[PDB]
Amino acid sequence: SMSVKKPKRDDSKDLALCSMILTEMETHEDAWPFLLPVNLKLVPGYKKVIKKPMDFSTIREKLSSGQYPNLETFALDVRLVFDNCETFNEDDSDIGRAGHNMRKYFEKKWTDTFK
Amino acid sequence: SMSVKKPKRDDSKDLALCSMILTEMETHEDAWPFLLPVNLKLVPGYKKVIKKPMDFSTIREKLSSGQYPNLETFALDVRLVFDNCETFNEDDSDIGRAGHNMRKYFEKKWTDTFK
Ligand SMILES: N/C(=N/O)c1ccc(F)cc1
Ligand SMILES: N/C(=N/O)c1ccc(F)cc1
Repeated sequence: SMSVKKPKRDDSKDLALCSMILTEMETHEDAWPFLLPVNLKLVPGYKKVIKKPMDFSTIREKLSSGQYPNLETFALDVRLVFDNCETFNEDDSDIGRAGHNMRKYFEKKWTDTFK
Repeated sequence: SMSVKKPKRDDSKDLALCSMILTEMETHEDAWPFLLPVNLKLVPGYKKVIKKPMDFSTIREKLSSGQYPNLETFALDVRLVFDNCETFNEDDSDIGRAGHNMRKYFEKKWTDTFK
């Protein structure tokens, strides 16, 4: 609270580390469903169903332009990518499996980097 | 944003300084309408009209128990006291004038202490 602070965590490397993790996500062989935004004019249902579209290239543009105020908000967008994927894809499909794989991939990198 | 911070303002004295200012408010001769919470069972209209009652003793209890996370939230409660006063009192009344006087009194102390 006021004048009562926890010891300051050094966050000076967070931006670089998030960029690193995002690069690993981007280069994963199962990243292809998530690299670019879904074309809302070509994919039936997506615009009405998915209230907050997100993809790696958008995350990258936000990261590169200071639109994440902290670690937590970066992770939220990354997880949003896979939450959307689950909403729109059967688990038993190529894209469904990709999402599950990439989520697991992210969460371990996330833990190994900060936890 | 992430890994981009303004120079750290030293906030270690804010709690003591807010307490000091609150003490000056409390001891002002026109503090009497604001020292204690309005009795909602004895004052017609107040409970239905004033959605967020606030008074100095409540501010003091919050301050003393770490319920203000920062300067801004302390000032918000103080100003709420006088906003409520304006809502429920004619400017041309003793309590109305008290509120205006105490608000001016606060805002100068506030500026002189932090600005
Ligand atoms: N099930 C799909 N197969 O291509 C699919 C196509 C486009 C999408 F945006 C999501 C899923
Ligand atoms: N006008 C008033 N006179 O006592 C007044 C009384 C009680 C209040 F809570 C506010 C105002």
